[PDB]
Amino acid sequence: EIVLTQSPGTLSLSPGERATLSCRASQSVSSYLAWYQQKPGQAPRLLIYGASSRATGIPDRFSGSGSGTDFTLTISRLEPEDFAVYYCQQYGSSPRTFGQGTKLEIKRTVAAPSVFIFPPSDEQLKSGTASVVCLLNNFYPREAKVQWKVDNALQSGNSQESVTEQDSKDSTYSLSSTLTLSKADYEKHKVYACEVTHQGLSSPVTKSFNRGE
Amino acid sequence: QVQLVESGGGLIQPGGSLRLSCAASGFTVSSNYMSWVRQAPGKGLEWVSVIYSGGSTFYADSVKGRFTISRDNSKSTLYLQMNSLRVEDTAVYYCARDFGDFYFDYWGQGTLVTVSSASTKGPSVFPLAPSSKSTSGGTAALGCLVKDYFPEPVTVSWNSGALTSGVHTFPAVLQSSGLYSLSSVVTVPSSSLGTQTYICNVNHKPSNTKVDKKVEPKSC
Amino acid sequence: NLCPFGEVFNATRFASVYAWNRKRISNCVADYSVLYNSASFSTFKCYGVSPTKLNDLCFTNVYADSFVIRGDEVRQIAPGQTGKIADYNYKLPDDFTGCVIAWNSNNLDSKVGGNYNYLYRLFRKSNLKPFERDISTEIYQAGSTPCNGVEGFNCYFPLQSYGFQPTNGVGYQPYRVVVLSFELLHAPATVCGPKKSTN
Ligand SMILES: *[C@@H]1O[C@H](CO)[C@@H](O)[C@H](O)[C@H]1NC(C)=O
Repeated sequence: EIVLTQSPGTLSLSPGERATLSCRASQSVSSYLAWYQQKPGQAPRLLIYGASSRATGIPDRFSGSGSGTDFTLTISRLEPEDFAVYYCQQYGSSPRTFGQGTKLEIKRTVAAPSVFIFPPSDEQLKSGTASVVCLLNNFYPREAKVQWKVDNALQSGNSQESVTEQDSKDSTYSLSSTLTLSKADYEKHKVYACEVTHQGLSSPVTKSFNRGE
Repeated sequence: QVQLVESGGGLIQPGGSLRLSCAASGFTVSSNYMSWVRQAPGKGLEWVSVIYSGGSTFYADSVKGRFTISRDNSKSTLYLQMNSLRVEDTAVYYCARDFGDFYFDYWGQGTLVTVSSASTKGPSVFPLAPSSKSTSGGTAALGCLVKDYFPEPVTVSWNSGALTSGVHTFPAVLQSSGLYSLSSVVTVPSSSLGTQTYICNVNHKPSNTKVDKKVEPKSC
Repeated sequence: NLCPFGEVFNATRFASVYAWNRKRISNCVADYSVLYNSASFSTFKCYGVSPTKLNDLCFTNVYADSFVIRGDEVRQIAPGQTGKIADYNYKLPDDFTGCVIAWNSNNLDSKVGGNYNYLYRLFRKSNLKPFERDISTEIYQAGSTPCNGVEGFNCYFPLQSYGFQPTNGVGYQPYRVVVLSFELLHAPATVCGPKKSTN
């Protein structure tokens, strides 16, 4: 059973730079290595077979090299289309196996998020549940910390986060943090606050509301 | 011009059966190697099964005895019959042209298979109203909370497709209850709050739920 | 005289598996000693017969088939197997009566640039019958448009080369294979073992 390990897990570069992606095999597979490209929501696409031969229609900036246990995929001048996930696959020994993928991300300048907080709607409150939403809009890099403070008590274990894919036009990310609680518990508290830490902020940003205002 | 279109994915209980189909054109199905490859949500690629040009059949160890690959050349279609389905089988399933059992040079679009004990459920749609305070000459945020649905997917549009700039529809996350929930937001000028109308259109085909929620600044 | 097993096992060059060789053995004394005592074979599997006991049986004819595959594929040279070799190159019947012998030949059949003389059939619309040999090199029409003898889209060369290299892992290295099959026709037996002798 051949295990493929890709490095690095994530790679962040500007358009125009050179990208170098590594695949390492637990055993020799000698030349029986392929590279695929996958954009979000789309199917994988064959880039390279036989470790070095390009598939039909693949631009010249994609090249593959290596053998045995070490393989490399190089993109010479990164175009925007090229920012995607890349998978190595071996076919030297059954069963064929893939690597876990390398994600190629667009690098840009730091952008601080804009922060918004949303109290639960009254319609939702009438069904017995309260969801408080915090929105971090159009920031970079992707690392951010969102902290819920209810009546100045740090809340833990009852919130979930979701992060968009990198935006096509400004290359930023957006994030939603949702705090869920019962109607009774929601009416047990007064001040609801979202506290955001991000590299683009010299100090954490807090958005707050008082219940019933 | 090779084309592959998969169909048949949907919600199924553990132990149930499904048949996925792949409609192919641009080559002779009976003459080629063909494979099924699957991708669990947020995970990598796993080869599932292969049919040789001469008809021989091979399977990954995790599906041996439960899955069966087959083809019909007059219909130009490849089939995957899945029986005794397990939760681990949840994935997007891809149909693929296979060059000599080596690599996959043509892929379909994929079909989502969800294996779960959870029942189909339509979402509740709640507004995320634009803030009282926002900023007189600045930008405001509003959106729709799409909560407690199953299975995937939902589609969200704003103003029947007219509003697309500044829209972020977040990926669905599975809650403790085993149901999905999701928010779609958009940033707009605060001036526009009193002159433009904002309506989120939510559709959930697995439950035949369709909702049009107007999002309005809330009474103070 | 003695049966010419040596010129099969010790041949300078072997055939490619798609064009496997077959030697018809007749009207000789076969002493299988040479084989089963020699600790030189990584594979010596016999079906419906034992090597110890061959030396006292008689047959109308014996067939010795020989070719080169990679070690990975030696398992496919057996009754009831499937795979590219079994399906499109060399097929044993389910009621096979005989022996399958193989040994690593990296020291003879690998080259530093890669040995592209040994080939195998990759594409075929249907599986071979037992002991069928297909040496066609016709362009494989994978689609509806005829290939007219030119490789291209949906038009594949049916054969592929192994490219044996001495650096390869042992699963990818060339293995020489000899398959002995024994046929009992309604006819006099011409291939037997030895025994005592007068004068
Ligand atoms: C091939 O030659 C070697 C050495 O000359 C010998 O030991 C071996 O028996 C020969 N093979 C056969 C089948 O006799």
